[PDB]
Amino acid sequence: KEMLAEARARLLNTQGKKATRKIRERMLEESKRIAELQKRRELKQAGIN
RNA sequence: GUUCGCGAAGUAACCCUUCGUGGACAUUUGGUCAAUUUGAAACAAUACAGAGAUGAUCAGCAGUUCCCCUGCAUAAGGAUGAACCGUUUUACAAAGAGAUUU
Ligand SMILES: [K+]
Ligand SMILES: [K+]
Ligand SMILES: [K+]
Repeated sequence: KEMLAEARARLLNTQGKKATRKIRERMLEESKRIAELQKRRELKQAGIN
């Protein structure tokens, strides 16, 4: 059963380290983007452009 | 300033001496640039993380780029120097059938 689980995991992978890091980096860049807009919106609502 | 010529004063008169006066000689430097904050050097420092093809550890050599750095360099080195990894819709037609409408 563990052999099958490990086989399914290794059979799934298709991208190397650089592409995988680019995926996580794009997700982090998006979360940073939304945090930036949240702070900017709070400031704007307070009349601070 | 010098020198050539002329007026004059001084001297008995020259030499010489002074005041005046004409000519000759010599003739336009330098800045793309002002002297600390506001016309632009960078490293470093603090933190986190710890290198592609892999199950794992790695040698690499390239290509593309409106990224270059070190080097005298057309050599070599810089993680295979780095970035590369995402997003993807129409030259759109033909034949036929069963339902919709006057
Ligand atoms: K490492
Ligand atoms: K390598
Ligand atoms: K190399």
